[PDB]
Amino acid sequence: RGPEKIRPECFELLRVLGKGGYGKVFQVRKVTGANTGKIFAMKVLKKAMIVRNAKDTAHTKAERNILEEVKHPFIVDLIYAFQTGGKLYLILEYLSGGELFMQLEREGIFMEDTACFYLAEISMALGHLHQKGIIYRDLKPENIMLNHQGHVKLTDFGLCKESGTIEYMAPEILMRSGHNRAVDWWSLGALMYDMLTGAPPFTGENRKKTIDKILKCKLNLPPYLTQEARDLLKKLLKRNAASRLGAGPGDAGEVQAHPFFRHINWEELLARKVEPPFKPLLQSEEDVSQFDSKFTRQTPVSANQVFLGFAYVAPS
Ligand SMILES: CCc1cncnc1N1CCN(Cc2nc3cc(C(F)(F)F)ccc3[nH]2)CC1
Repeated sequence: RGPEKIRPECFELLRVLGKGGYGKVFQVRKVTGANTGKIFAMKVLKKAMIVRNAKDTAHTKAERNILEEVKHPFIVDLIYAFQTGGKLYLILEYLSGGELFMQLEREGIFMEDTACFYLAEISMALGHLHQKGIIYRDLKPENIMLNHQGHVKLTDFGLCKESGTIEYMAPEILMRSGHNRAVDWWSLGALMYDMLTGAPPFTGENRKKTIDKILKCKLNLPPYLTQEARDLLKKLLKRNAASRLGAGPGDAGEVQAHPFFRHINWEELLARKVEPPFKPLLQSEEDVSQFDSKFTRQTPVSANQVFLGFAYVAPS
């Protein structure tokens, strides 16, 4: 009758929220114990195929470490982690807010007032990650999600699906020519562009024809963008990594100091007091409204180290 064991049978599968090559994300209801009835996302990974690849294991382990060590309002919160013989289980907060760039489709385009807010929250998350010496690397629209209140939550610190996109990669990533944290500020620029124009800054016909447009780095500024937004984009989307904004020791502070964010109260923003442009309806805590419908039912289908000490219960 001591501390709760927290095995897979503590959760009821409600629905699929996404499938990948390495595993699945479910919406789950905890059915016994400390949060009996609360809704989580359950990420389930296949140990056997993770350990078949170094880079894959590296990402898994890193994530498991990041989500224990790094806790921030705009970063997904890990609640439990555990494992069985063949599977790894991560229990994160269920982010009923869905993807942010899913709104981009119904808006067509984000207004600068709106995009700013979300870029502002994202930047604060990126800034904290860098402070802990973590670079997020392959940042893309898919990764930005929203909580029940509609605030930004970064996610996907581990593996990829399929076993993705490349137009949000900085040039120095595609060249494989080494990269510092300045790589994440490019991604912010490319996300800003996507928000304010609908699609990525540079896009081609195929795998390598796309790369060429990114390497050449040609600014396609639409006239409706304000002076400041034009300036910030040409400062975030610089080819030369050293010349990029936020590349210097200023980092996030350097970015956040730009006139584009002149209206952001950072204290209130971080405290999540500023009302977000889009607050998603409720009608429940288990609402999957903006998680579209490729997903339904519920079914989960000796070198054990070192997922050794994988177990975790969040102190909160
Ligand atoms: C778990 C965080 C989350 C919380 N609440 C609601 N939605 C969420 N997500 C955020 C992540 N998102 C993308 C995604 N990453 C994946 C990784 C895998 C992998 F097993 F690694 F292969 C499988 C499916 C995946 N889908 C799915 C739904």
